[PDB]
Order: sequence, then C-alpha cells, then structure tokens
Amino acid sequence: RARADRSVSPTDPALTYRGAVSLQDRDGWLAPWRAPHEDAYLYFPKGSVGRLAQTSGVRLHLRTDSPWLAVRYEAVGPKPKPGEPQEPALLDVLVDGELARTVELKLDADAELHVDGLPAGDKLVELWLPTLLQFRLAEVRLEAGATLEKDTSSKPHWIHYGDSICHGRGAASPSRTWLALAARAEGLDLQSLSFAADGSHLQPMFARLIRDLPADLISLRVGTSNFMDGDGFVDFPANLVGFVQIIRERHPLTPIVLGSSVYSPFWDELPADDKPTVADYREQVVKVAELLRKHGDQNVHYLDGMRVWGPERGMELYLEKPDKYPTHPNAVGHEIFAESSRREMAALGVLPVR
Repeated sequence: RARADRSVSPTDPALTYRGAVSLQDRDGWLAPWRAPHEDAYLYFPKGSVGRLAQTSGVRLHLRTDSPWLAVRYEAVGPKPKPGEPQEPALLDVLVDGELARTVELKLDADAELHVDGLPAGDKLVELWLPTLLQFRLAEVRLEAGATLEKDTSSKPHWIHYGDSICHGRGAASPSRTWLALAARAEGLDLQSLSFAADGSHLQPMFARLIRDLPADLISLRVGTSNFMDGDGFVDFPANLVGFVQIIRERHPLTPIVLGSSVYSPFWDELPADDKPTVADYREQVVKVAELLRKHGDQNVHYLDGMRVWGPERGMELYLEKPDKYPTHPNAVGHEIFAESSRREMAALGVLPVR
C-alpha cells in the first residue's frame, strides 16, 4: 500500500472482461455474469440463479507496465445444505499468455489479492477468475505512474454450451481447464455457457443467449443431462432442431458443432430398464445433424463424444479416488480432453477459425 499507487475502477474503459455476458454493479462491487443479470429469473429457478454468476471461463484483461497488481475482491462459494464439506479457490495471473501466478483466494470476505514480481515493461495481463465461485471486484491497484491500456486483440469468439459436469473440477487452476487450454492453444476468445447438468437441457433461453452473443465457433454438447432426469427423450430431437434454428437467425453461417455426450462410467453403464439410454440420446444428436445438413445447412457438424472422451480413457485420467465413481478428469485429463477436442474439431474442418 501507498498514496501514490494508481487506483483503477473495475468499470474503467481500459478493462475488458472476456467470457462475461453482463457486468452487475452492486454497491461498489462489480460482478461478472455469464447471462444477462437483469433477466436471471428467465434462465433458472431462484436457487439455481447463483450458477449464472460463477466466474468460470471469465477473465479480466488489461495492458500495463506495472511490476505489481492488487485486486480488492470477495469470493462467494455455493451455499451448502446441512451435510457440510471441508476445492481450492484459485485465480490465475497470465502475462502475455504464460502462467505467472496461481493465487489462493480467501472466501466470503472483503479481501485483497497482491501479485508482486510481474515482468517490467508493457505486457498483457489476464486474470482468470475462479471456476466454481462467484467473484466480485471493488478495485484494481497498480504502481504509481504505471500505464493502463485496453487490450485491443480481436480473437474469434468461441461459445461452448452443455455438459453434465462442472469444468473447473480436477483442473490444476482456472487457466488449465480443458476449455481454457483448448481456447488458448487455438487463439479463441472463450465464452462458457456450461452450467453442469441443469443448464444443459436445451432451454430455449440459452439458444436465444447464444444467438444474441458474438460467435465465430459454437459447440453444443447435450444428451446425458436429460437422461439423468429420465425425462426429455421424446422432445429431444424437436428441442435440438429448435435450438439450432434460433441460433441460425443471427449466426447463419457460423460453424455449429453438435456434440453427443462424452462417455460417463456411471451413466452409460446403467441397466436399460425399458427406458431410453445414453446411447439413444447420442443417436438423436447424429440424426438431427444429418437432417439439418440434408436440407441445406453446410455449417452444422456432428462431434462424437466417444471420440473426444470414450470408454478407453483409463483411471489415470480421472480425479475421483477408487471408492467414488470416476466423473471428472484430473489435471493431465483436462490436457488430454483439450487436445482431443481440438483434434476432433480440426477433423471437422472448423479449426482453425482465422
């Protein structure tokens, strides 16, 4: 701390929040949201709403010559029902695309993060916000006399929707999720609309959101989340067709990747019980993709989730210990998933983007 220090508002025009749909101003605090905060009620029931403010795939960009930075923050974890736990809260600091500092965050408190010893000279600073938490800012501080410039990069936009799991789980740190690794290797401006199982039911409000967002590449992975509720199979093809058509109103030529669910050791292996299976959902993703293509859509493609993450993926790539069901990839698993997704999307001809 010093009087001379340069104080920066979280709403300063030189700051860019990437991966955020809206920014909520609440009594001196700035909360990035992954849906329009004023309309949150439209997307989820009251309890579930908090998930929209979790800063997964959200990053703060700024150009500065400052050898240090300080952020006044508050990190709020999800409210647990009485069966109390004991998931490290990390914030990544990238300098010119390279990881400079992984910072351990203080929870449910008005706290201050201080990253000293950053390279001297002009550089792009990316603060990759925590993955399973709501993160709010009140101030950014830099060295006195330090420069502050907007990051003017115009990377192609990549929107990812779907999955039945939280992507922050098992990743080494926020910039090391499969999504973060895949976007960074490709040079893409990521936007995650992944809100685990509940948010992956092909809700028309999410399709409207995707449609109203800038996008150069769109990927949707669905199926299993609907299977998990045992309800949604009959309407599934109509909901998926409807979902793509809404997006196509504003993205008529943008590559849309229709992903069938990735292999789940738990869900894929459940006994059929004359009820639709995970395999049945995967076959519908295929059918809709062929139907859209057959009637003129040259920019709709099918991505087999078994090719991205199949049954051949060993325990060495899962986080969960033997007495639990393997559900999440570990740090190496997140790297494999990322390279595998890039390889499969390149095979479809959607990668590279520019």
